[PDB]
This record gives sequence, C-alpha cells and structure tokens, in this order.
Amino acid sequence: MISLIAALAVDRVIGMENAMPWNLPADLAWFKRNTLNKPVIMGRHTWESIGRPLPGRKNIILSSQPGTDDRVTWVKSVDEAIAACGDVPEIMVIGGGRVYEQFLPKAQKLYLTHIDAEVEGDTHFPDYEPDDWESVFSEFHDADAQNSHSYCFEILERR
Ligand SMILES: NC(=O)c1ccc[n+]([C@@H]2O[C@H](COP(=O)([O-])OP(=O)(O)OC[C@H]3O[C@@H](n4cnc5c(N)ncnc54)[C@H](OP(=O)(O)O)[C@@H]3O)[C@@H](O)[C@H]2O)c1
Ligand SMILES: Nc1nc(=O)c2nc(CNc3ccc(C(=O)N[C@@H](CCC(=O)O)C(=O)O)cc3)cnc2[nH]1
Repeated sequence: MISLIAALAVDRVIGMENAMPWNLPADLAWFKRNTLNKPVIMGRHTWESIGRPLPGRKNIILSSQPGTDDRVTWVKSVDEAIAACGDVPEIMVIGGGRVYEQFLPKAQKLYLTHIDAEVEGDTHFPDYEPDDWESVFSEFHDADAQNSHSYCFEILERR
C-alpha cells in the first residue's frame, strides 16, 4: 500500500519560499507516529529542508542527479523509488508537491493535517475529490500554548 502524508493550510498550500508561519509540534508528533519503522519517499527539495536523515525510517530521496549523502538511498525515478522500498506493508510518501502529484494516483490512504491558516504559498497538495475518499478517522484540536493554530487530523482511504 502507498500512502501520502501532508500538512495543508487553506487552498491546499503546503510550502512557500520561506519557513511556514506556524508552530505545530502536535502535528510533527503525529507525522512521527505515523512514519516510524516504514520507508519514506521524498523529493530532493524536501530532503534539503529536513537537513538530516529521519531516524528509525528507511529514507529514499528522488533526484535526477547523483546523491550527496550515503546515509540515505537516492533513486532517479518513481519505479526505482518503489523498488527501493522492498516488501513492506506500507510506503509513506512525505512530499513535496512534485512528489505528491506523481504518487497520488497510486495511493490508497491519505494522512492529512488540515491547518486553519491562510497563507500565500508557491506549492500545493494536489487537488483531490472528497467523494473518491472515505474519511475513516478525524480529530479536531484547538490551538494552545504550544501550537499556534487549530488543526484537524484526518485519514482517508480510497473508495
Ligand atoms: N506541509 C507539508 O506537508 C510539506 C511536505 C513536504 C514538503 N513540503 C514543502 O514542499 C516544498 C518542496 O516541494 P517541491 O515540489 O518544490 O519539491 P519536492 O517534490 O520536495 O522535490 C522535487 C525534486 O525531487 C526530484 N524529483 C521529483 N520527481 C522526480 C522524478 N520522477 N525523478 C527524478 N527526480 C525527481 C527533483 O530533484 P532534482 O531537482 O535534484 O532532480 C525535483 O526537483 C518545500 O516548501 C517543503 O517545505 C511541505
Ligand atoms: N503532517 C505532516 N506535517 C509536516 O510538517 C510534514 N512535513 C513534511 C516534510 N518536512 C519535515 C520536516 C521536519 C521533520 C522532522 O524533523 N520530523 C522529526 C521530528 C518530529 C518531532 O519533533 O516529534 C521526526 O522524527 O519525524 C519531518 C518532516 C512531510 N509531511 C508532513 N506531514
């Protein structure tokens, strides 16, 4: 099974030139819980923004160019990225926009964080049709002393 995981503001914004103007440790805890011990596939821009390998996960980076860090696995196409995952129950695709676009048609589950924030961005999660997906889990949280905005975790499974 292939799954996508993302945090989206309104209008599906997931990225901007500068750092996002939110602080959501609860969302990062959620991303951790849902990705540990599974292979994660990311594109090279997302790799550069994370800055290190994510512990406890097989990290697979898509790039057209030769790799620059032997601690992770570098692949040059989508088919190679899936092959590099091996025989696992669930592959986690962690972005960014160009990567989500290519993997959406293959995905059976979406793990989405919807954030109550309006921001101008340059990168969006792909458009998806709510009726093509079943909402199996949803939980809303208010902002608090640690988290700057309200947010809702949702898991969707493809109909
Ligand atoms: N809010 C969230 O959930 C979230 C999640 C992830 C990322 N983000 C944000 O999203 C932004 C980056 O997204 P993005 O679309 O610019 O970048 P991206 O998808 O992370 O990376 C794109 C890069 O991946 C490589 N690539 C992609 N598909 C490929 C293919 N089929 N074959 C070979 N290489 C391929 C290319 O690397 P080369 O250029 O080296 O060829 C490409 O330039 C940042 O703002 C980041 O912080 C947000
Ligand atoms: N829901 C969700 N939220 C995100 O912020 C997110 N970010 C990415 C890409 N960027 C990042 C950036 C940093 C870390 C990170 O440092 N995570 C650590 C720390 C978690 C914690 O502080 O609890 C990790 O071990 O996963 C992960 C992904 C992809 N999917 C996402 N999905």
